[PDB]
Amino acid sequence: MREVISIHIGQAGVQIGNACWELYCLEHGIQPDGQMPSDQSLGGSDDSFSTFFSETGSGRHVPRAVMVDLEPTVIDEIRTGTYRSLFHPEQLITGKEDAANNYARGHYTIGKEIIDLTLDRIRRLADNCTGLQGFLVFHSFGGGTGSGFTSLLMERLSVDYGKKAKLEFSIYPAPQVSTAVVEPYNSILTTHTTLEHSDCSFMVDNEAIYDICRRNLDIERPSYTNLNRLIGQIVSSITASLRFDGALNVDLTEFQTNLVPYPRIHFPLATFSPVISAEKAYHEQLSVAEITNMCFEPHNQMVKCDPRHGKYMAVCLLFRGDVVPKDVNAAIATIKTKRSIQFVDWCPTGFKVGINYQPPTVVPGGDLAKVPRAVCMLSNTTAIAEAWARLDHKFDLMYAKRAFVHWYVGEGMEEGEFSEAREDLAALEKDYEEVGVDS
Amino acid sequence: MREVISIHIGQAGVQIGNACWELYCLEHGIQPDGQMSFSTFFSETGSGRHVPRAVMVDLEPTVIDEIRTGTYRSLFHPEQLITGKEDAANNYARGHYTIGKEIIDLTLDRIRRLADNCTGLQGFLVFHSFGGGTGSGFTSLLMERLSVDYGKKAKLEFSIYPAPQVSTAVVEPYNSILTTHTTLEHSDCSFMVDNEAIYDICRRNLDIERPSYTNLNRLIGQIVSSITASLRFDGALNVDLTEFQTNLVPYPRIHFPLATFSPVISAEKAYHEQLSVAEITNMCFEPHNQMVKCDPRHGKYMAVCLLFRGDVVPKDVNAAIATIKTKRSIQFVDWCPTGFKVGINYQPPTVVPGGDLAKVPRAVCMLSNTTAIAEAWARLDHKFDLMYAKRAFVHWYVGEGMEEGEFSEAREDLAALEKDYEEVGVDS
Amino acid sequence: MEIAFDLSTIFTDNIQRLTRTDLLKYGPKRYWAVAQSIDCLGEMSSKFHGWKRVITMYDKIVDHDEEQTTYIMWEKVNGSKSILKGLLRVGYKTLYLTDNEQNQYMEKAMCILDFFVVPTEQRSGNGFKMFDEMLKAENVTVDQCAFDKPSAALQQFLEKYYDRKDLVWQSNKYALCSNFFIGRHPTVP
Amino acid sequence: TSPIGRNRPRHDSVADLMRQDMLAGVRAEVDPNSPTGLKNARDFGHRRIW
Amino acid sequence: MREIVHIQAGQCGNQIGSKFWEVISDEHGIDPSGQYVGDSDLQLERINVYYNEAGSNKYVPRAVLVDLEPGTMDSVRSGPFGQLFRPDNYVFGQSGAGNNWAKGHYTEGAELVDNVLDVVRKEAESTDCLQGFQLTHSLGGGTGSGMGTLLISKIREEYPDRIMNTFSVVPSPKVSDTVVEPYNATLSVHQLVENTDSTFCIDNEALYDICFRTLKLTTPTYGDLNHLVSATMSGVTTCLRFPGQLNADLRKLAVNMVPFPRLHFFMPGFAPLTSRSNQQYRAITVPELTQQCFDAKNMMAACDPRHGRYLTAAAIFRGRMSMKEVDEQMLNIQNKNSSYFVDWIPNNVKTAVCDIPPRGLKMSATFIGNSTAIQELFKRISEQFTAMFRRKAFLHWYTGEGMDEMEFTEAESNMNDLVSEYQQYQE
Amino acid sequence: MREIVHIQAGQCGNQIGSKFWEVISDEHGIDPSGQYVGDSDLQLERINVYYNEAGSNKYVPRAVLVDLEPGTMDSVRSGPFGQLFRPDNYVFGQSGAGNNWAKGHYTEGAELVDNVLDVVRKEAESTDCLQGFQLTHSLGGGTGSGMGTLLISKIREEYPDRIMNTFSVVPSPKVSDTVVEPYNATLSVHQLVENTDSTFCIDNEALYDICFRTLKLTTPTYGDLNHLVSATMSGVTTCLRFPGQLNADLRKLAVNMVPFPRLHFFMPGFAPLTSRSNQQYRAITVPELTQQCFDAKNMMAACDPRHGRYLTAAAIFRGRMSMKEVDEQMLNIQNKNSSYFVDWIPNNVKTAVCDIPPRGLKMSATFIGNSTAIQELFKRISEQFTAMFRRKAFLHWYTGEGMDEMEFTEAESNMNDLVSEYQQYQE
Ligand SMILES: Nc1nc2c(ncn2[C@@H]2O[C@H](COP(=O)(O)CP(=O)(O)OP(=O)(O)O)[C@@H](O)[C@H]2O)c(=O)[nH]1
Ligand SMILES: Nc1nc2c(ncn2[C@@H]2O[C@H](COP(=O)(O)OP(=O)(O)OP(=O)(O)O)[C@@H](O)[C@H]2O)c(=O)[nH]1
Repeated sequence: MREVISIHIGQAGVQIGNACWELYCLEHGIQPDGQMPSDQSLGGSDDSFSTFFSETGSGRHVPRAVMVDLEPTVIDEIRTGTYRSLFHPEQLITGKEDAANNYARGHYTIGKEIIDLTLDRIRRLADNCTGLQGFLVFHSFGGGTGSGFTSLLMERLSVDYGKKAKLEFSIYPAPQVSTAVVEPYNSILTTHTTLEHSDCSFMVDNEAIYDICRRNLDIERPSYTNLNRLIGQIVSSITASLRFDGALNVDLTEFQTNLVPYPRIHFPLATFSPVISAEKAYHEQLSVAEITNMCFEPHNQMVKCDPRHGKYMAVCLLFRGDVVPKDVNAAIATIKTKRSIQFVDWCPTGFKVGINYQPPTVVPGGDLAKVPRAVCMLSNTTAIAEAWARLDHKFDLMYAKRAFVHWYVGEGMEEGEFSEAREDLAALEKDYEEVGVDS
Repeated sequence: MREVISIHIGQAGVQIGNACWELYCLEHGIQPDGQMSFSTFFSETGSGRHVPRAVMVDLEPTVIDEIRTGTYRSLFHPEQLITGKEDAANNYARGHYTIGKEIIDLTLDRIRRLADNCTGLQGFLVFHSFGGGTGSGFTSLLMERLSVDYGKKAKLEFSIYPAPQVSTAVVEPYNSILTTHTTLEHSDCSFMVDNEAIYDICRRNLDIERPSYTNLNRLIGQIVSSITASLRFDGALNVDLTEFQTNLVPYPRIHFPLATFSPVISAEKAYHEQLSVAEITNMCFEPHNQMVKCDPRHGKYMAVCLLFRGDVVPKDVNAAIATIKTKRSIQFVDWCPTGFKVGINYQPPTVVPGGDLAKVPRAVCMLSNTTAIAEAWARLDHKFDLMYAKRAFVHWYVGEGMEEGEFSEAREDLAALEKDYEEVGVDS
Repeated sequence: MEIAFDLSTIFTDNIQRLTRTDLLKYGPKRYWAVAQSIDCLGEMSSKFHGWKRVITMYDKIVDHDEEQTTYIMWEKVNGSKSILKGLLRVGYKTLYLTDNEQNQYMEKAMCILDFFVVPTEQRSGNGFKMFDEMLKAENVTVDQCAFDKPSAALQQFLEKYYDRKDLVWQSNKYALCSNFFIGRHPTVP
Repeated sequence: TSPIGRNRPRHDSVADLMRQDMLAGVRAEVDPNSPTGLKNARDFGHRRIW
Repeated sequence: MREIVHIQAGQCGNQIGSKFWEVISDEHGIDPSGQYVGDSDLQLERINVYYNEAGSNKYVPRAVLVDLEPGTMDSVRSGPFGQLFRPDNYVFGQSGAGNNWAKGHYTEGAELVDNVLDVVRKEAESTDCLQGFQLTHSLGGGTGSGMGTLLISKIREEYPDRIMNTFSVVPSPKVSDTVVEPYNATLSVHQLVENTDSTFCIDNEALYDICFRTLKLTTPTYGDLNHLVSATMSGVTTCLRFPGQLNADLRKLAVNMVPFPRLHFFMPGFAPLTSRSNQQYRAITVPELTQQCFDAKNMMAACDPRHGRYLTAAAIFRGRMSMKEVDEQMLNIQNKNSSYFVDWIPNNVKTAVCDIPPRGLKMSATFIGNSTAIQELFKRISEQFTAMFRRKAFLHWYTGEGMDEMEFTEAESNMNDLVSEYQQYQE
Repeated sequence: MREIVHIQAGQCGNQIGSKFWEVISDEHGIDPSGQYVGDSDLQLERINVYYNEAGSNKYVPRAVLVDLEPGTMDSVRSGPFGQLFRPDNYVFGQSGAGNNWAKGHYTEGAELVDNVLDVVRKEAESTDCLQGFQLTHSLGGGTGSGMGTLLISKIREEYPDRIMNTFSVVPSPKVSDTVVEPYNATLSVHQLVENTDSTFCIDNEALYDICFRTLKLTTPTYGDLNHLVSATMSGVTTCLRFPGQLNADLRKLAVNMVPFPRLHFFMPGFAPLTSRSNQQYRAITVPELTQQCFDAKNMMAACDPRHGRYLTAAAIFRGRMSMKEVDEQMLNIQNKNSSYFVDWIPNNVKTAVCDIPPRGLKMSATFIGNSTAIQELFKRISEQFTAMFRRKAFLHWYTGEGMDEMEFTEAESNMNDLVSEYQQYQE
């Protein structure tokens, strides 16, 4: 039984998890109140819904999720919302004061008060599951809770479980669109925990998805709900292989083996290619070749970076729906023939292809058109070093004058931790620079 | 075929009886007016009414008047609702020698009339409270008369034990010490219950901030229904009252089991919990789940009775018992290699509308005879010694026919019982 | 397949409607035949369909939170012997439905939870009689019912006796007919 | 309401296990549109070539 | 000509007997209403062994149902085969023994054994030539154990020379569900050793292990265990009711199996036990049945035969099979497992082949092993008995019924001799 | 008399094995439920080569299905011929090897190799006279490429004299879909060289090219490729199951085609492969079958035989035919293509003519080719391995399971040694 525990931390993580679990409930035929009306589905595809949802004696299904936040506004919004009766009441963990957009508050001060309860709930979830595949961590780099509490929790998870896969999806700060004034500090500090205790960290930018929504979905004023829906589509595409059967499956271990060359090079990009409005899908064939070609366009990446200035190392194409492997082979052939898409010389084959026979599930009220096939390209490219460089430059400008250091040193953090994290991210940038040099 | 008589004495016993009979009416489908297996608790009249086999006796007529004016006006037999003129006023002597004698004859006549109407009488169910005056003295007198009259018939009495700290009367230790003598010589199986422990259960498991007496009485009624379900619901591994006593009571004086109901959980949390047999069996043995304010870990178990209900499979029970016996904290006496008496039933517990309990698919009532109950008697010994070193209210007792030597005799008897538990809890 | 009781002395018709109240009245203690027949039919359906568990049980039906009804087809064999022909368990449920053009609906619809015929007793028009008896019993048409993961065979059977094909599959693994004339959509497409 | 009898304790699974002649050995067909159906048709099924 | 009287005592015995009668009626084609709905003339050839003739093509079992509690008796009456038994054979008391051997033997069973014998004698003297009696009970209970031993003594006094069989369920610590069951078991073994011709020890833990490992039953019930015991019972007495290439009745088995008068405790078994998945992919042949009968995991007793030496063995095959194959299989078993067989007995296995297989089965084999490993169950029971008797743990209940403490000492000492005697012939 | 034990490892191996058993059951008239429904007595005469029996006209394949991922086991069981295999033969672990040779060869598959060897042995001594083993796996994965080689080494240790045939799907750059597959292929080639009697190298790109240009398949899925591979499987071993004028078993082919111990890497093929359009436009005679077998387009390995002279060739014909035609066709192929065959070997082609063609085909021929062009696939694999290992691209995943870089260098050196050995006989 292939089954995975998902953790949603902070406001961004919890709000993303709302859309993710809505998508999971839609995919597995589970009502928002936890009931599964399809009586035959319980006796049929047992391994399908067992990945994300548990089961009780009354027939209800409880998601294997722990949503934790240091302030109870968003969690209470869940408890008063449509899915109030879906999640286990003890799996929604709250504090009373947030981290106040501070890494130190979320890590030491307010973190340590409920880190024990969060670990207890996670351990209770893990004991119930028999085939734990890994962990899905949702948080935000620039937040206080989603940075500090995530840093505090990832190390404890690593020292408790260990060999389990810790795949974390995070909202990386955008180069220009920033909703916080001290988010470079939080992101620099959480770089340490996302580099060591994580296994495959997926970065996401808000501006990149805003541009994707504008260009493809033809919406000029989008919001957080659309971004969360797209990230939920990405995570569902990633985890489709565990819960559904298809030719050429790719599980988490295969994913990490193929896409992570070196221990520190585990920061892939992310792009759900067939994103298009309903008014445009009628005029498109949406074949394998074109949805594979849209993957490598810089306008489709969900990190505000230019892949042309770098070199791809490993690419994981997770197709789903009506897909035959010969079309995929032709698609990689055409991509390799392209001179603009430059790979490294030490990776003769850099495409790890996974195919699933379950087509993407369309959420009612969403802006995503119904498509026969979909692909979730997930590349380990060196172009993310430029986003790291932008963040490092912002941090250097903020830290030159010691702009907000007192806020961090007044909550148990030492002033040298900023320098340590800065040096760590500089070392990561140097590693990404020295991995791309031709041999 | 298998009939049992239930007697409720005092305010606490009578209100617990109200809860119990509401639960039984819900279980058997009997309407509150008596109109409609049931032969255990109810006697069917020729016209179709079902009347409980219960005698409600209390010197104070207030609560019985509440019954006679409430929803269950038509349920009980009017002559079975026995009242006096004035209560014992928290006085053991008043309820034993002074006011108890006024209606002891009528109570015994009603009990005899009930017993003669049933051919398969199994035992008695006496509900009362130690701390009261009626429920202590009158229960002592009535139960001694019942032991004289019947004898071999089982006498299973459910008592509300005084809490270690929570109290509603200043003379509770005196009455409890006085009734310790009678509850040890006449009763065949005495289940003492603590109000404070049920308050803790309602606060923690059920997440109730301000529980009332209704909730406590509902849990006690659930316990009694679980105990007596083997006599009226068919299931594998039936446990008779005599079988219950034989398996649970090792020595003539060691007949004070605990009581608990593990699948007590809030309604919202019930739908998100598996509530498997192993889980409920594990949480039966939780120290904070017992309904007496004592720590079972300090004492050593001597005999445990597990009365499972609902959807239960014997293999799951055996696996749960093996897991329990593997645990080091759950310690049994060496001279009881097989400490578990397992009973299963096919009838799941019924849910009272407006109650704090949810509709669990399976339930279990763990009834442990353990030495850890001696802590409560030690607490009452300390209270009685403090209150008797100066003779705070002994004059109220000696002015109602009771003699000064009764207090010393009762204290010696309870000390001897505590010593018996101390000397039986040791290993061979 | 075969039950060792004369079901004619209990059941009034060859296809008897067994609601939850009927099953509670016909307890296994004194009416073991009906409960054993229901459990046997459910086990046979689960074994045929390859399911790892039985979804149609008398105990599971009686203790369910919401009322359900069961249809059993039998025939006379001997003085104390009867043969079981098919199973049909249905009930009313609330469904979160989504029609064409992503229109969101939330209406009470009747579900066909289980509909099975013994493999050696299939064909010969079996099952159609039970389904018609059900529809006449509670005046429900196919236009207002729901199918739980319609099998290829039910997809054809309904195609070849109600001509109702090209069904739409809801997100809850339910397939309904294209007749969404119920209206009052909670959410605009 | 009324007490409810249970039929699960009466089940005799061994009776069907002894009768080997009573084994069916017939499985239902998978849904072609289901992902298992596509897998069966493509990875395990093949098109006639001669 | 070889009629058998069947008596069921207690809930365990009553349920096992009900399952046994259902199995037998299936074998002989007896309609649950009591009619004959068979399809062969061999079923009616020797139907008189277990059933009486009611005239109008109705066959009432020769069974006496006894219990001190009417609840189990009513449950039997309300079952699928409730109408099979004659109503006058139902012998129910007022209240159960309450897991008390003294209650079930000295008082409550004492004022009921008279009514029990008044119908046991009626069934016995209504037969052409009685072959013996068979009892089903549980040693751990009060009613079953105590009343079964009392009735055993009464019948043995009344019928000294007939064969007295008992199918007694032996308690084990692994599936214990009673606090005072070792007392009842120790008190029962005293009478079982002295007043029985063959006692087939059966254990619930072994039946659970079989149903979990071999049959791979996810959720076993008492129906499954009773069906296994019923299949063993039907296999034991199958040469009486059907023709065979090598017949062996109860007395033949007793002569060939017991070396000494009190060594009559056996481990039963069944050969064709196969899982649902492996039913089609397994070839049911004589060799396979042989190694499954002699497999340690297939024994219906907790004790492992590899911890002792076999005194005698008996495998009763059912179905058409060559005698050469059976003989060579037994020779192979003797040679391979020579360390587990006593060397002072030249040949240990008493084989028997029956022509009629069980319904739905191509061939079958019922195993009966007389091994010194049986002493393990009694050693465990004696350990528990001594542990509780060192402190007089629950003896006031037994002394209240008139039985004195001296009886417990005699029962333990006498049962300790039984353990030593099996250990005497174990090397 | 000459039984064959079949082993399936990995997803590709399991799917190819399912297709192979489907084709064999088609040839032997075996119902997908295991029953025999063949219309000819020839099919059942030597069904023991590939099938055991369960008595009631039911045959179970002598196949061992293994995969560390239980999902593939469930997919196989749910296939069209899923219930044909014995449930005990399914051996699975907890999770897949994750495309890691180190995992499957040292920890994850090494835990399960003991159970795999146990079941393989239980099948092996169940045979009257075992001939050898045949294994289906993929060299580009973790489970197949690693654990199958470990099992190959263990089997060769246990049975040094029995034949060992492997049908390995070697990776190719054109249709590559795994990043770390060069490492697995290079590590597996050493074991394949050391512990195999005849390796039939199969390539996905070659199969796709065949399906696209010969059969003119518009959408060739994995089923078509598996069917072609399975047709080769059935053609190779046809003389062990049916009579013919000139019979050649696996030992005969190994003797003919292996001049030196390490040169046992072959190229499969199939004669009657033709498009649906040209079914009636072509006559399936011996010259046409010979030409298409020796054509470079029809061969199932990506390497071009035109760049390498054949060492030995083996065309195993089927169906009724004349052996004058066959001999003269082989002589014509030898003569007209004298530059494509080694001169120091006077005769390179070995022929075998079974008398039973595949169902639906009048006559068929399976080509096996020990050409020197095999060095091309390993040249490409070694190029990819060197490019990746120059910078240790993904070496930490392998070193985290206990592997070493010296192991990688040794494997690369030995694989280049095999390439040089094949090149030595070129000119
Ligand atoms: N194999 C079986 N064991 C059973 C069955 N019913 C009970 N038992 C076991 O029997 C043991 C206790 O035996 P009983 O319940 O018969 C006690 P008994 O009725 O003989 O005496 P009383 O309790 O005095 O009525 C204990 O191991 C039960 O788990 C059954 O149907 N099959
Ligand atoms: N995509 C997406 N991003 C979000 C969402 N909510 C917040 N963010 C981003 O999250 C970043 C960090 O802010 P928060 O996530 O609120 O921080 P936090 O983790 O809640 O920490 P505290 O401020 O201490 O509560 C901001 O820059 C937002 O742009 C959301 O629902 N979706």
